[PDB]
Amino acid sequence: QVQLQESGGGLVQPGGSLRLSCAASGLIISRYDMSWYRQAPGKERELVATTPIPAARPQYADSVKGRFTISRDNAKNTVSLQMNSLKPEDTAVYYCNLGPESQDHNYNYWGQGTQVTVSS
Amino acid sequence: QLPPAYTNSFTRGVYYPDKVFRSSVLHSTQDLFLPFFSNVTWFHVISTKRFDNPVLPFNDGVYFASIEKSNIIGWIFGTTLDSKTQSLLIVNNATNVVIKVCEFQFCNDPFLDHEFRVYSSANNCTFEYVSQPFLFKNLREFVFKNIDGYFKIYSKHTPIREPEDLPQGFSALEPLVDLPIGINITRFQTLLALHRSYTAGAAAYYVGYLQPRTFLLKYNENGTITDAVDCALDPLSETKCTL
Amino acid sequence: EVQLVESGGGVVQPGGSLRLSCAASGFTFNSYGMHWVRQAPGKGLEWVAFIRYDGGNKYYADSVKGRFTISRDNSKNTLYLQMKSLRAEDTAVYYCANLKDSRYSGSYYDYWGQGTLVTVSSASTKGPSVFPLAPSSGTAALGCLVKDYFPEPVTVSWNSGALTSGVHTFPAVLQSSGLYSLSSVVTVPSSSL
Amino acid sequence: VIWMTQSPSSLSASVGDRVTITCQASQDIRFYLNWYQQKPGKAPKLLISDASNMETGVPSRFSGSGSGTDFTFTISSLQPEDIATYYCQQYDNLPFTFGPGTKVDFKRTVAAPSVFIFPPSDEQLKSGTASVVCLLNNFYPREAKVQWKVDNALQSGNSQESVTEQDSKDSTYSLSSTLTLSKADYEKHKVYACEVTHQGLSSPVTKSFNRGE
Ligand SMILES: *[C@@H]1O[C@H](CO)[C@@H](O)[C@H](O)[C@H]1NC(C)=O
Ligand SMILES: *[C@@H]1O[C@H](CO)[C@@H](O)[C@H](O)[C@H]1NC(C)=O
Ligand SMILES: *[C@@H]1O[C@H](CO)[C@@H](O)[C@H](O)[C@H]1NC(C)=O
Ligand SMILES: *[C@@H]1O[C@H](CO)[C@@H](O)[C@H](O)[C@H]1NC(C)=O
Ligand SMILES: *[C@@H]1O[C@H](CO)[C@@H](O)[C@H](O)[C@H]1NC(C)=O
Repeated sequence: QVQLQESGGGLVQPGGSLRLSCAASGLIISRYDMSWYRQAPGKERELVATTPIPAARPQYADSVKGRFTISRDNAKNTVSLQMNSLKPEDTAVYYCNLGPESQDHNYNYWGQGTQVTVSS
Repeated sequence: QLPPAYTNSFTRGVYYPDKVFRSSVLHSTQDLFLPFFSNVTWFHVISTKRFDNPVLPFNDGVYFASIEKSNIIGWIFGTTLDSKTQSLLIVNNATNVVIKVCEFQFCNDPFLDHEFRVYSSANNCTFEYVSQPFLFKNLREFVFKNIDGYFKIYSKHTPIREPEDLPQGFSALEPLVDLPIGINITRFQTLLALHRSYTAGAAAYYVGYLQPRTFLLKYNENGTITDAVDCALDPLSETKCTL
Repeated sequence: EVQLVESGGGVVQPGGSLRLSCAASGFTFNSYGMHWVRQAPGKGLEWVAFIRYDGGNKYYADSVKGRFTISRDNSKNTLYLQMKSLRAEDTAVYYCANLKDSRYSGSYYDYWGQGTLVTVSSASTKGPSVFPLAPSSGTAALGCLVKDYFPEPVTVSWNSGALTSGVHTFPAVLQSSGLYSLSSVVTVPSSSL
Repeated sequence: VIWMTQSPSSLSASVGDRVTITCQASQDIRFYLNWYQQKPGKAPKLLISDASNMETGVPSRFSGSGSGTDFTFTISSLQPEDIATYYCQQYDNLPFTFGPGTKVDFKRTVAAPSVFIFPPSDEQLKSGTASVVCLLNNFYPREAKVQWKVDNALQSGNSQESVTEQDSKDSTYSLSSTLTLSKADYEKHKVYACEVTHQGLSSPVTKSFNRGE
């Protein structure tokens, strides 16, 4: 009965600041390595961010360095992403689920998602 | 030295092996586990000085349990417990925890003040971590592992009629910390805080050792382990494991 | 307190097999690794075999490799040594050891057993035979001799045991025939006669 | 495999003298060394661990140092209860290895042996065998030499020697030499010489035996 709901997104000017929140039901975040994913028109899917178990650091992607921050609130089962300035070519839909090392062969689940767009 | 005492382990010591999500499946895993219905040692602190803090082997992993009424119990891990090698110190201060990896020179009786009377010198410090404290009567259980250059801690805390034997029930230990240290560990010791006289207390703990074994674990729809069976325990469980 | 007791010593013909048992009391036996140590009569110390806390990995020396076996029965706190294809060079005294090590078995304390004697020979038990020596009359010269007896101990008695003087007992030495031989003190305080 | 060497093999010291022993390894073992002590008829006892760390109850006079290949063991003042054999053990790599050993004694001035010779008895001759015996009583120094001469001839393989331990009251030894002869070849030669050589005598002493006598 896992269910993931993402909130926070819409139309913004270039170089804004957004906070995306993830609400998880039926899942305990303290036990898994969570991540943030992105997919763009014709771009298939590519990883964006990862948040490992404590006593380890976040691992971003090469082309996204120094533009996003991640948080993990274990008490209320929340994963949040804080948005720094971005180029207008970053408009896409963003997903919230487990990381690549926390998924089996038989895992096909994806929540609704949130749209973010930069108006240029 | 006081004689040792033993108690039945029962169905205790089960932890999450990996970080993968599994729901509504039965999974067979070969890993390091505490065998069911094993005997574990029990340490008292009873008041020509008293030596109630022995140095014990680490082997391939440790299961630690405490049932203290008040907080008397940190830990030291290492090989030589002197300045020739590096050691790991975990101290649970009133507000924060401190985890350090340095070359220490530990005293003969490393006690605490209810503070830095644990070591006389600490040089070549290569790790330092501060975070929230690890915290009626409560039963606190820990599992320590040291594998592939990683120190892994698993913890569980359950509020408690008869305390003579460990309870008969099932609970799974959850991950706490995965420290990226790279030292060798073969010995470990426990730290006790002694209130200054104007000193002992109800400090009792249980130590057990893990062995390579195959287990069958049941996962519920939310990802929680509900039941576990040991394959080599008895012929009856062998039929269940064979399937 | 801590006590280690060994059992199984005795006499074995060449080509035979033997089994030595060791019991531990007073300390947690299932948390440590254990060693077998042997010492030859009138020689140094040697290291035989090592076993871990849960059985499993077992280590043997190069001399006793391929014909010795080590095992532990943790239910009854027992350690075993099985010996096959024995030869005359294995005559020694054996101990069970818990050795202090900062590497491998991280024991902070060391304990040793009592010891058991294993003798490999083809000669049966026999009683001592005595031949005196000519006494010449400090200038007190005399002679006694014990010869041709297998089993290691001996009963010492010179003159009904009234006096403890003349107590220097020469150690027995093994012969090519297969049996032992000794002697006894010659001169005594000449103020008693 | 690792070889272990100790030096010296045998030592003698007086009361109040500093004693030093050395142990050497075939390859580097860092500071993973142990020093033992054993008295006759008893199991060994551990003194120094990790090449520098002593143990609870060990008197302050003992000490140890060294690293790598060379290690050293030291005693400051030699109390009477320090007669034993000391071994050095390595535990860097399985299989483990002990050392040969070093023995320690007490020293005392030179003494003089009282060498006696004894012929076989008639009861020995009644059973078809005989043994001749030479006795060296109460000589301090360990090294002494006894030779059996049959008409000024050198022979070996028929002689056996027995030496006792130190005697507490006087710290002195005793030695017995035995030579076996058959009943057909015991009195055929008159010249049976027992020659004793030691540093306690001005000249070597030879005592002869008379056949039949
Ligand atoms: C799983 O969790 C959900 C919400 O947290 C809960 O409604 C459901 O009953 C749980 N499943 C169980 C307890 O089997
Ligand atoms: C330890 O706890 C005391 C309690 O007041 C606090 O003052 C101190 O700052 C703590 N130690 C550290 C390193 O913060
Ligand atoms: C490590 O220890 C050595 C020896 O004490 C010292 O010389 C060196 O400066 C230390 N390095 C540090 C503290 O970074
Ligand atoms: C730690 O153990 C490994 C395993 O053999 C060994 O290779 C390494 O040398 C040890 N560490 C040190 C500092 O010796
Ligand atoms: C625990 O101790 C009891 C009593 O000594 C013994 O019968 C039992 O076999 C022990 N448990 C194990 C797993 O050996």
